[PDB]
Amino acid sequence: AVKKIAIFGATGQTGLTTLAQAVQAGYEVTVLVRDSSRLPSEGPRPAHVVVGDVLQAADVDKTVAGQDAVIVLLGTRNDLSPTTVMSEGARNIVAAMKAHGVDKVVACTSAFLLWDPTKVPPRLQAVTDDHIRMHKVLRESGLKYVAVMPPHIGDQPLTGAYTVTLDGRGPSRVISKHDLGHFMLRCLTTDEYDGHSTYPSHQY
Ligand SMILES: NC(=O)c1ccc[n+]([C@@H]2O[C@H](COP(=O)([O-])OP(=O)(O)OC[C@H]3O[C@@H](n4cnc5c(N)ncnc54)[C@H](OP(=O)(O)O)[C@@H]3O)[C@@H](O)[C@H]2O)c1
Ligand SMILES: CCc1c(-c2ccccc2)nn2c(=O)cc(-c3cccc(C(=O)O)c3)[nH]c12
Repeated sequence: AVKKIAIFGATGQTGLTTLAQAVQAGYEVTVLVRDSSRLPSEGPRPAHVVVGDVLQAADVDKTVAGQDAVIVLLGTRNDLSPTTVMSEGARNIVAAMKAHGVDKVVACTSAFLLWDPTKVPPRLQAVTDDHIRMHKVLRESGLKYVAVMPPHIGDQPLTGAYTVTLDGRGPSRVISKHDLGHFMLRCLTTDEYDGHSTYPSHQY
């Protein structure tokens, strides 16, 4: 079973609760972060910290070495500008996984990849464009890839009661950050989502 994981984006909104739940679950967690100051100083903390940039292949290589699986929660925080950080990060992550023989990656993009493209809000298109590029990188990689495509990420509590919809849109348009992280970790315990798109959603 999976015991050692790397989490990219561990200091973000979803990352921080995914890191907490993973350490609570008994995972040996490695994180790549841009500043150790953005990690929690008390509470569940990672067993291993690499400080650097997902845009530096050497930094990604050090993080992926020795792991059983990888979680990707990269994002742009509040910035809606055009960007390639997530898709270039993903190229580095895939390269490292292949060099080291890590075969399992669970990666968050967005449910807009399952929407009619004329319906995606133009204000969000620039970020969505790189979500599409990142999904393409991971799809084409040949790795065991679970594409997690959430709708709106909220701040409702952990429930573990969300619906998981495969290869399509689900019945609710929100998922709490805690349940999204919970789902990311569930994907490490099973191969039944490999190669599929996954839409977690719930009514709070
Ligand atoms: N907001 C929504 O409703 C919504 C809906 C659907 C999908 N999504 C997508 O879900 C994903 C995660 O959402 P989120 O809000 O939890 O992400 P987030 O709060 O924006 O956190 C982004 C993470 O990416 C890391 N990161 C960014 N650039 C990096 C770089 N060059 N090198 C290393 N690390 C880097 C950040 O590290 P730092 O701490 O150093 O900044 C941070 O940990 C995002 O891709 C988002 O677009 C969001
Ligand atoms: C593109 C990511 C994003 C962001 C964002 C935030 C900060 C910086 C950059 C981007 N905010 N944000 C939302 O508020 C809602 C959705 C979303 C996705 C899919 C389906 C639905 C739905 O309504 O069904 C909603 N995506 C989203």
